[PDB]
Amino acid sequence: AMRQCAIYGKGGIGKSTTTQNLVAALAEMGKKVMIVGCDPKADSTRLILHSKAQNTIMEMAAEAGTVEDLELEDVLKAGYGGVKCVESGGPEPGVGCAGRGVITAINFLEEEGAYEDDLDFVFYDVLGDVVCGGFAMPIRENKAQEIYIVCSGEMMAMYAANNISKGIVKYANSGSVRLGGLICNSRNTDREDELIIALANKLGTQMIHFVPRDNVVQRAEIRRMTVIEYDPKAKQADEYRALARKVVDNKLLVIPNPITMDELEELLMEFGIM
Amino acid sequence: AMRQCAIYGKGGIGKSTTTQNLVAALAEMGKKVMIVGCDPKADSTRLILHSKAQNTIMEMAAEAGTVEDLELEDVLKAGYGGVKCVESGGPEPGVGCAGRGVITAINFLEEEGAYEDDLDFVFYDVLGDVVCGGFAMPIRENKAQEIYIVCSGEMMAMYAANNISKGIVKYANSGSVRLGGLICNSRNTDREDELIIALANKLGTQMIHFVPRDNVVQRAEIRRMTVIEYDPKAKQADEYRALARKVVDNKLLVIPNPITMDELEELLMEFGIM
Amino acid sequence: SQQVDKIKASYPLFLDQDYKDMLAKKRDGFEEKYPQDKIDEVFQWTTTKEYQELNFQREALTVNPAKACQPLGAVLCALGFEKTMPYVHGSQGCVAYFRSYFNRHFREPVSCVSDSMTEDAAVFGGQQNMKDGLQNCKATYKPDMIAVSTTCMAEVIGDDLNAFINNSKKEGFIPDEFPVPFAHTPSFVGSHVTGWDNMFEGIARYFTLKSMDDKVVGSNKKINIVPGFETYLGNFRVIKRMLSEMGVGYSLLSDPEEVLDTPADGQFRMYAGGTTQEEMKDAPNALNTVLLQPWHLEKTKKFVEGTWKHEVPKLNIPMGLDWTDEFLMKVSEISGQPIPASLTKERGRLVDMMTDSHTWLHGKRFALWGDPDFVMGLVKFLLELGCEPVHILCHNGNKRWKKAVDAILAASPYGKNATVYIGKDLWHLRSLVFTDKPDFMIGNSYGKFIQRDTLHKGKEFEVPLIRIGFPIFDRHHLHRSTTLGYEGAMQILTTLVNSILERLDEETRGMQATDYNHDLVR
Amino acid sequence: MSREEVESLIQEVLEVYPEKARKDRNKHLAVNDPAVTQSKKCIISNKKSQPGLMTIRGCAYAGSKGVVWGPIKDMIHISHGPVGCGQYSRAGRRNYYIGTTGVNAFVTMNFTSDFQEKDIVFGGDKKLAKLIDEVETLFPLNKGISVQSECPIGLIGDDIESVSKVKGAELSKTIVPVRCEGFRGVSQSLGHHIANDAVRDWVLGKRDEDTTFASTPYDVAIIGDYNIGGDAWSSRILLEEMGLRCVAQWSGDGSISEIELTPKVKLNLVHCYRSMNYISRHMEEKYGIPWMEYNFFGPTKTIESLRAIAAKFDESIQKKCEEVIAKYKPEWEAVVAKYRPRLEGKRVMLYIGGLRPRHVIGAYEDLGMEVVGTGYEFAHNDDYDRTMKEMGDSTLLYDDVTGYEFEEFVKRIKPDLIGSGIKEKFIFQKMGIPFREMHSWDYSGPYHGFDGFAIFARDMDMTLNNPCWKKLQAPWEA
Ligand SMILES: Nc1ncnc2c1ncn2[C@@H]1O[C@H](COP(=O)(O)OP(=O)(O)O)[C@@H](O)[C@H]1O
Ligand SMILES: Nc1ncnc2c1ncn2[C@@H]1O[C@H](COP(=O)(O)OP(=O)(O)O)[C@@H](O)[C@H]1O
Ligand code: CFM
Ligand code: CLF
Ligand code: SF4
Ligand code: ALF
Ligand code: ALF
Ligand SMILES: [Ca+2]
Ligand SMILES: [Mg+2]
Ligand SMILES: [Mg+2]
Repeated sequence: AMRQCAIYGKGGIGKSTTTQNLVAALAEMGKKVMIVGCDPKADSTRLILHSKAQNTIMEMAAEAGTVEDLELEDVLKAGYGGVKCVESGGPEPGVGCAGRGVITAINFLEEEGAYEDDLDFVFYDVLGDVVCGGFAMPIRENKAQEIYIVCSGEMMAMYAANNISKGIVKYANSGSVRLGGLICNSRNTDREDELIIALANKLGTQMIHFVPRDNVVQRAEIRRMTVIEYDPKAKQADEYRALARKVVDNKLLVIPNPITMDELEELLMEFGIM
Repeated sequence: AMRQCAIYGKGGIGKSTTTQNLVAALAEMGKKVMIVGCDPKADSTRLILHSKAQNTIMEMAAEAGTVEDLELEDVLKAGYGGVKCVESGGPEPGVGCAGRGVITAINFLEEEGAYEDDLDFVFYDVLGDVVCGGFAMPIRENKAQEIYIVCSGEMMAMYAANNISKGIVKYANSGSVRLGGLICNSRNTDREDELIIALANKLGTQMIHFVPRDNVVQRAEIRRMTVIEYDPKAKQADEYRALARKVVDNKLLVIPNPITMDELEELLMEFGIM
Repeated sequence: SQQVDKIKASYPLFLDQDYKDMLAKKRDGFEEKYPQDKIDEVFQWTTTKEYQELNFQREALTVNPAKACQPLGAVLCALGFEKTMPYVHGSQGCVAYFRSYFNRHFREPVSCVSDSMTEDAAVFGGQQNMKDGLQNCKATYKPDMIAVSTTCMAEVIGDDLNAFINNSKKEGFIPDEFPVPFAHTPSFVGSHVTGWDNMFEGIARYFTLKSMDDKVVGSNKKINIVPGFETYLGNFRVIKRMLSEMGVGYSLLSDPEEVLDTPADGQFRMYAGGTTQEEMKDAPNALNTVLLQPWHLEKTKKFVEGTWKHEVPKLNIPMGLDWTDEFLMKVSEISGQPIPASLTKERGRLVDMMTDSHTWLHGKRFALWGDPDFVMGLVKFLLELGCEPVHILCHNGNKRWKKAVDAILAASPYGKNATVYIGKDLWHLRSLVFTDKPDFMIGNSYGKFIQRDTLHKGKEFEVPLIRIGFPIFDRHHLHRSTTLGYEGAMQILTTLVNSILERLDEETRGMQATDYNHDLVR
Repeated sequence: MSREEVESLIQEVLEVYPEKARKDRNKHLAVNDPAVTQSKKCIISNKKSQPGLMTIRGCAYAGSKGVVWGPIKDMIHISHGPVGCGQYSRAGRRNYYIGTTGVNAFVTMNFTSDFQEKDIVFGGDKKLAKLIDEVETLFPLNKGISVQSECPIGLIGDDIESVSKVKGAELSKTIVPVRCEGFRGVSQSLGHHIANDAVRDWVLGKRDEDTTFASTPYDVAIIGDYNIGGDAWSSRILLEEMGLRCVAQWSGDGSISEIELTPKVKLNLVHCYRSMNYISRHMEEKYGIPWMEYNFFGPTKTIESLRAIAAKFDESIQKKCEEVIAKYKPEWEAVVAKYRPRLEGKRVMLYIGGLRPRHVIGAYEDLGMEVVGTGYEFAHNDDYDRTMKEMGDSTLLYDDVTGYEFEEFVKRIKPDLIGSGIKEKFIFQKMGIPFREMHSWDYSGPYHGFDGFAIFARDMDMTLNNPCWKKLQAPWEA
């Protein structure tokens, strides 16, 4: 047991939200899971805690001076389905160095055990942009062993996915972290399913699942909760449960095989029209 | 003449794409505009150059050793409608410090004149996340004088907008940069228009425009171009032209008045259901 | 043991048998050091051209650099202004280092503060540090001005110094009118001299930019002088001497000669005389501006010409005969003041010293390093003496500067076998003095280890170091010396000639063997 | 004199501080009272230094490269980051060694990755790798490497750990990645803890499976002695003279080999508590190697330690210990006999790192001098507890003293001699107060042990009673 995963993807593509709901389905399956938010905005855990956690690793550490003076109890809280949640702190937009925040945070958890438990899964909900080595912390030597890139059939989202893949390569070769697959969070693009599958193949991975765009996600989001909790009978809920099973049963872990910009354009023209 | 603007917003909310199309409308109005990409991924100028520019300030500087050895001619290229485009370089995801890249890039342009011309508008297409002081470069002392935050009626997108507003405050008070308004790039959320307007008011600004979600944007995007160029008669094109006029005629510039997380939740409950 | 009457310190002490034996046992017992043979072998290897080549193929490793990061220069520049307190926004560690680095070279106190940014200050961006730091600084040390510089940390996280300072004032942390000039000084760009440049330019902007309206060139009848990174008290003083000697109205911008030479009379003066803020505010009204060390005052040059509209003369650092002549003549032209017979005679005397010593000098090959301007000038003077600057190394040098020096070398037969090296550290030079061995090497204290290495190969391979430059830590008060003008020239000349004679006396001190050439008169 | 006059002094100085800073500083100024064993006695340490108050603290980098890692002879230490840290730090500390600098020993040298802008923007992780190769090629005789993180490295998040592990496995060389970014922590203190952990994880464990080393019942190790001016050697000679076998010195004339050997020692002698206690505890809980603190500053303290140490062994050792004490007795005795009269009753104020401020007190009292005040830059309350039993009742205590504070304090206290760092020296010399560097021994010989004591004594007299002091005021003034 114990599978550390890292979620990445185009900014605002829905990684946080999807991860939130996904984990809910895991918890519903009796799977003990912990989610480590790696976004300066502690928004990786709202749907589980039913509230925007303020006890972030960085802010908390600052209160007690040195991060060394911090203690897990103060930053780790369990929410829906007993899912444990932790949030790397972060400066407000346009100031500081959020990257370092994540670095220190991950190191903190590592040293205070945290992972050291009976957790079935650990999810690193990283920010969309990932502009530095710091945000790649979850993909280091002995952290996440499987990454899942969220994206849509949108040119930009696909580029981001491929671009992110490139960065992953540097870490895949130096360790054992592998790309499990792509999770298409539908954004109603024309030949969406075909597009993502095409890209997935080109990269050498798979399209783990196609999450339909359903406003239920938002309706539940508004009420601070995952679709599962908000409406277990909702069609979208089954979709998330499906994705959960897919991830649990996934045995396909590969080293991303990126494509050139020209190759991407070519792919878009062939699978993105009509 | 000469209005420097900075575009910010939730990651992947569509800032780049909207900016691309928006500028196209400006160019169509005979407005000479330049766009400075501030995202490590040189994706801020694709739709104008009809190709993903490789001549980024950072990569180019690296080729010539010191950034001091770089020359504008090598990194500045004009595309559709004579719109001049420049791209701050950047490391691949998970390595380096993209923030510094932007800092050096902006400084480079500043020193080599660049802005120093007869430009009607200059647009800083910053990345969604903005995790450091570096990405706030465009909002410094004598850079952008008006910021426009792109967002949707999505809880997360709104939070991001408000969170970003907070960061802006630090710079607004130290200089003259002001928030012009919010541009709602529709993502088909229930009471979207009401939500954004509500937030806009709460912040003390306005909802400059509501950009409808139209797959035409994608169809044009695929063919490396702005909706204007791809289909001038397309309904969406008129929408962008409208937004352009709105920005040109905008005289409302304010210092963002952020709200507490609780206040945001409250707003979501009142304007986001039914 | 120790003999109370004649106590032996570390040096003679650890040479005692019981100590030697202990070290021998320690080495043989737990050090596992390489056999003396292997050591001797690898050493002889490090002196070959083969090694040197691999040494020069380095693209990442820098060994024993001949430079320092920007902030150091920013600080020195800051110290040149009246009751100004250097403030480095960033990690406190740097400031401690800066202070000590200068403490050791000047053997004087070095006042500088840091707003002590730590872990969370880096993550969250230390705007508070700026606010509190400034307030605390003013209140505690009561400076009239605070010159903000930076640390790589603050440079990476893009801390908007200006925004912070502005907000610091607006939020009542310090009086809105309190002079707080700033400058971004990324450790990882250029070097200490660049820091000096940036810091100066920032200060120049602060007291000028806005108030440029009432300014008129020449109205103050003064000639602005920018020393740049200068670590010889004599260098500031000589310029001021000559200028006053000609009766030239001048204004030395950034003059820390006083701060770096406070008299020890039972009283501690934290701040001392320096460039008054008024001199800075009035600076644009000057006839023109002369940059003593142009090669690292690039940004300042552009600001002076661009904003101050001063037609800065293309003058080289006033070092050696020719360049000092050019400097004086240019100043003479700008101020309309004729070069006094006072200086004319002084020039004549230097020439006389040159003629008296040309015999021993002519032909002596040297290796040297230091800041661009300093080196460039040292080279010119060396050429004027008939010496050969075979190995000219300037770690913080650039392509254009190299060309400049090359042209200077191509102008004289003595430069024939010289080679300019930019972006090269002292380890590179170490190889040069081994492969193509010069007579002596002119440089800072860091070269003492190169001489140690050279001697270890053999006495005839030893290349004596002549301490001229920065920093000089193993010699007391050399920072008082002069290198600029005829005065500096004379000192350098004397120093060189005597250095030559010294080594000769040593080489010929062997009684019966080499003492036959031990002449009383030379 | 008198805690009342002192408390008034503290309160007076605090007056210039803006309320916020005033509040904090008061907690770091206290009047000593023996018996009190805690912070109760208005003394809190190891906290964020107030911005702008010009403190004398350093950075984590200084803690690792500067004091702990740098001292290792046969090992190349890379100042990873922009030039500066390495340069300013190059051959500053007098951690003496025995080696052919450049071929097998590298202390004197400053190896740096000389970060340039493009290395930050793109992350010099590749540069590091290439650098290492260049090192192996140009310095074949190195027995290991260590990357000392400068601020940038911590921020940009360069996977230096991986670069070290990959290159290490390839080249079969020990490459130690240290995260001593200057900003991390509050002083050089955390740097120590970090460096210690680095040693623990990357070096110590190397010889755990190896049993080839021939151990003896008297195998000891000196930890926390950086051989400043020869300090370690002067201490080692005594220990070995009394039958002990110093297997390793931690960061003195230290080699990677002896560091790896350390886990085989029968006892660990800790001199510098603040810097090595971390690893000392680890070696105990793991290898079961007991550790004890000791002091070699002054004969009384030295003798006290020598006995306490020999007491941990059998009679042959203890008997020898006495022979040693006997041997050196006439010497240190002659020393005090000559110098004490010249320094009798002379008052001294101190301020140093995180050990000496209390450790040297003994030595001072042995020459009849009285330490009227002392303080540390980075010491934690651990040290302060120990400090209180050393300081005479009503002596002034200060943690992370601001420049302004030390000045004012000195103004009223009017000590006959002051001992602090380089950044202090000239300030007080200007004031006419005999100053002596207690970090670098003011370029003087060892102070540790008996041989060092003679030197320490001479130095104090030399300066304290120097004729230069009478000449501060010009005759034409009064
Ligand atoms: N399948 C979906 N259907 C509808 N809205 C969705 C769906 N997935 C995500 N969203 C909405 O997209 C917005 C951003 O999601 P978020 O997870 O915060 O993005 P990111 O992970 O990239 O930071 C929120 O309103 C989110 O609920
Ligand atoms: N109004 C819209 N209708 C449809 N798709 C849109 C619209 N606006 C943006 N998009 C799509 O959203 C995806 C991301 O846009 P992008 O500008 O790159 O995001 P960001 O600015 O935040 O980096 C691309 O497919 C983009 O074309
Ligand atoms: S200021 Fe020692 S805790 Fe440390 S360099 Fe000096 S009083 Fe250090 S005894 Fe030591 S050899 Fe030191 S003298 Fe502890 S090692 S960080 Mo500055
Ligand atoms: S607290 Fe310490 S010395 Fe400072 S940076 Fe941080 S690790 Fe280093 Fe380095 S190059 Fe110069 S001295 Fe810095 S400004 Fe950067
Ligand atoms: S790009 Fe990253 S490493 Fe750089 S300042 Fe920003 S958060 Fe930090
Ligand atoms: F908050 Al995100 F991509 F997870 F912008
Ligand atoms: F590329 Al973006 F927000 F503009 F992720
Ligand atoms: Ca002095
Ligand atoms: Mg997120
Ligand atoms: Mg973008």
